[PDB]
Amino acid sequence: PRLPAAPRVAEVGLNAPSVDYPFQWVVASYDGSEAKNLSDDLSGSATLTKVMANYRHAELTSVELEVCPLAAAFSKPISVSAVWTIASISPASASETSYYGGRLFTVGGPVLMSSTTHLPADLTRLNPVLKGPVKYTDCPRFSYSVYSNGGTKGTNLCTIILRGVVRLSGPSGNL
Amino acid sequence: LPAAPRVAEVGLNAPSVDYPFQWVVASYDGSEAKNLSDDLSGSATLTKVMANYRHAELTSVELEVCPLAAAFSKPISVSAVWTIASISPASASETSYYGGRLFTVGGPVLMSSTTHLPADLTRLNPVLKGPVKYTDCPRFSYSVYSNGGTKGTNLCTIILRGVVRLSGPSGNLL
Amino acid sequence: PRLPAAPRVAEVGLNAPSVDYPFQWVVASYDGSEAKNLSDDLSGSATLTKVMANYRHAELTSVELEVCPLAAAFSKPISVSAVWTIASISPASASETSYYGGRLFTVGGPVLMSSTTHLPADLTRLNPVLKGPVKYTDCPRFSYSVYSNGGTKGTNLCTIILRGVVRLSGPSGNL
Amino acid sequence: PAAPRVAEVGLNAPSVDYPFQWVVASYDGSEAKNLSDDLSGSATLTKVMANYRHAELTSVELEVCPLAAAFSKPISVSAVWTIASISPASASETSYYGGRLFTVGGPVLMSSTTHLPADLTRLNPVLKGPVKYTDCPRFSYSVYSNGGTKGTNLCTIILRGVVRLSGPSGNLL
Amino acid sequence: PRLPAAPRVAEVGLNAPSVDYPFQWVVASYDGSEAKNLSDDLSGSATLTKVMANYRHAELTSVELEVCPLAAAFSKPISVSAVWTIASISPASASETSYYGGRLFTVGGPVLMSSTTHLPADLTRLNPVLKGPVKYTDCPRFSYSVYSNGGTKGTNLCTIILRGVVRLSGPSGNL
Amino acid sequence: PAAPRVAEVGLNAPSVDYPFQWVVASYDGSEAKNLSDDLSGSATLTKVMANYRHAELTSVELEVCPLAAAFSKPISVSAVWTIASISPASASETSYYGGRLFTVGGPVLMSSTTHLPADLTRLNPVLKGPVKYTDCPRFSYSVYSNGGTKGTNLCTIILRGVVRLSGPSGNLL
Repeated sequence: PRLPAAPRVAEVGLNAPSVDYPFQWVVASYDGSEAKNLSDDLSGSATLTKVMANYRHAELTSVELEVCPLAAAFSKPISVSAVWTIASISPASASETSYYGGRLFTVGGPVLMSSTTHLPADLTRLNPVLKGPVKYTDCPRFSYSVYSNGGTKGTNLCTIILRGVVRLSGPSGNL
Repeated sequence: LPAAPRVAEVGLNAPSVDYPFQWVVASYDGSEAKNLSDDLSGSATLTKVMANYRHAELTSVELEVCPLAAAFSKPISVSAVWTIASISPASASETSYYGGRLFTVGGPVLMSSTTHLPADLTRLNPVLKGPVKYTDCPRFSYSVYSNGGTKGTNLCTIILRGVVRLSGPSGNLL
Repeated sequence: PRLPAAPRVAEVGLNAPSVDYPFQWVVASYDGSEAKNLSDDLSGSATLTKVMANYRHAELTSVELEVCPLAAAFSKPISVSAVWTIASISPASASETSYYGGRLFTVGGPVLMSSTTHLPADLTRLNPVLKGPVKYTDCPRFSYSVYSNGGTKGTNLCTIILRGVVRLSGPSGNL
Repeated sequence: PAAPRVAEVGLNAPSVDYPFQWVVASYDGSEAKNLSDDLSGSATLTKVMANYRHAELTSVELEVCPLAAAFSKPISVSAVWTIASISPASASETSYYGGRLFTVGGPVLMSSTTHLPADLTRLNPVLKGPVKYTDCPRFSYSVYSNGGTKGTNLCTIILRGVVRLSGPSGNLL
Repeated sequence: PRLPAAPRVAEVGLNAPSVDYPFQWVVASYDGSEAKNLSDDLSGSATLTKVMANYRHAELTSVELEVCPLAAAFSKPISVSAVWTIASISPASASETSYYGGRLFTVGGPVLMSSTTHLPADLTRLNPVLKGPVKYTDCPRFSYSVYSNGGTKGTNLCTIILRGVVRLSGPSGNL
Repeated sequence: PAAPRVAEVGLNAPSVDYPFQWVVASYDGSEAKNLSDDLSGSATLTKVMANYRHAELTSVELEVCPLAAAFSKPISVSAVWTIASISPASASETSYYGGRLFTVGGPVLMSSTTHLPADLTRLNPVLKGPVKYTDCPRFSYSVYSNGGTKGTNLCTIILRGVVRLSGPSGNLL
């Protein structure tokens, strides 16, 4: 799904020295005990905020949400509906298939490893910049919902992890 | 489908914006067989989207029968067809019309693009709203066969997504 | 009678495979018992509708109304006034000579066969298309009236029959 | 061009401009009265357009002419020109773009601002044709409840404009 | 399987206006209650006969027999043996694997959708013409047999449907 | 150019002009009522702009339409279009440039001078964008205390204009 292009701000510079910072952290681990929703804006992510707390500029080069199955999900698949939107749009709970590009993955079964449940962000349409001189309103936001399937409260059927690369530029001299 | 003659539209350079849309039609469990045939020109969600524009023509539409986790151990069968708005298929008889498909979603293969049915806008009519009321507008008709559902499992879900080009906004109520 | 030209819709295509379908059916048989009127739009004619019920496009190439006399009309001619109009205009009963091109035929007498009582349709001015993507409002409509001349209720002085050719294109896959 | 339109070949036909004007209705303040009409099938205009195959609006406007009886009692009517597809409800004509609320009468019977002209660049000028267009002009107006005397008729609504008629048909004389 | 070429009649014309008529109808629905055989010649198929009842010429351009599985066949596959022969050859019941090109499909199991159970007709070797000036004896004939696997008389394990395209030419003026 | 603006690359995107009109509020003379709203986050316009990423005003105006009940009792409202940064206080709308004092009703309900159009050459036309602009149009009007009957609603404030919407987003259908 390719969203139509929209006018965007122009940023001069982009020639300052900068380092690509690869980050990855498990978003959460989910079972089938209850349906659980989580929507997060990458501008205000706590771990990502503390990654770029000392730099003036920080823009994403790639980011993707990974729905990794576990062994306990071999005989009990679990369903997760996920979407990447702009920060302005805030999807509701369990209603991420109503937004264009929202996909409903089902992890488990005989195929315990597959790249069909990793949802990437189309940074050409979203806003790569997370921290800058001005606060942007169309930064990527990931919203997902996990449907209950009678889990036993501890098996942790699936794990949602988020990884990517953020380019950090222009450190500010504060301590 | 064989070609048919069609009317012509003059101004294709009018300011138009491509409007991607997606909305879940309904979630079905195999407790009872359920039919649904809808013309895209009169579907409630699409028409509340495009009631504010004078012209609205599709670029690509595709109905999707996405399996859920509960359908892993209990597949469900749906027969679907994309036809002309003049033709209204009956219940459970979507295989009697040319191009009708009989999808069966579920099982260990929980994800596959083989159950995605796209509309043939080359032969159908992309235009849903315009100066005239066409009769070749696409109609999607599907029937879900009962297989012993639990009335709460929601084995499958029906997702209709695509792109509609809207042009000439109207001074409507909102 | 040649009506002045009026602007008409433009239809692209017309290159799809199509078959000329020759049709002919007796419209009715009339005697002099009572004056009888009949006006019919060729778009909604039942026999013609079932001819083109499986095709997307159906346009006339020629059509004419034939007032054929019978033997019983040899010594008792009968009068029929007929007109071809657009579907918007609906002639009244026995008032088809007030519309431009309406003609009053008298069939019978020593000349029992003549082509002067066959009224053709000027499809250059009317709309040849009967079935298409859009419903047209100026398709041919034939309106005629039969005047009573003291018939004996069963002799069937004249027979009105309609024949023509309709080109059918773009079959639709329905059964 | 705001929106695409259906192609019409052979538009260079002999056509005549036909100015028309007719009073829509006279309204008093006894009760609120709504009226919405599509110019495609207006009863008192089709008689003008019955003799021709093509009718295309060049200009059209809705006029709210006050009467002298409205001097001591103003009357308010809300009107809008819209697409024939859109059918505004009663007293909701100010919620659509171009919808006005003409109040007439009052101390001075001179305000010539009661004209409500149709924006044919955002509408479909064609009223009659081979097909039945769905975006022809439609006028919708609602008259609010004044303290009317049930007989005064202290407001007048009229329609005037120009329609270009082409391709006459062999109709009744 | 490609049958060797055989001499065939020559037909002049083939330039008359003609429309491709796409047809599709479910042949039947079968379960495992009992073994059921069906052999049908496409020249005399009732639905196909009424499709081309008003045309002088009608020749196939493509046709295939589809063995579509159902949900109830997920845990209970069903076996169908099918063959396309000439109208002269009439296969017996449950003996379609003895004829060259006869294939034994098994529909069901974890793979509920596959194009390996759709058997097409080699119209280069068979006779595309179904209706013409003369009656041909080598028109396509489809013969299939469904083996019983202890079905419960109502589950309808599989559905056999037949779809194709027939070109219709030279309508005859009859009503 | 009155003042510098933020650069916006890729402005040649497919855009559609979206005329909008909605009645702001109906006011009686019972008590003085102030209302100042920024078009960047107006509740009844964001629903139009929620489905698109960029929204740029082409024209906008504030209209004070009198009602018939104002014939015998005029009502005065002071309004101004200003920078969203500036937030004029109550009854101080005539102290800013372009602030008008529309009095409506009176002997004649015909004065069409109640239009207050925004000067977009001195403002920021953009209502929605990647950033949150601080100089978008903001309309501020205060209605003074008449001798109202607390139910008459003898004045109406409406907003109409055109917004160019570009870059639709995959929002709800």
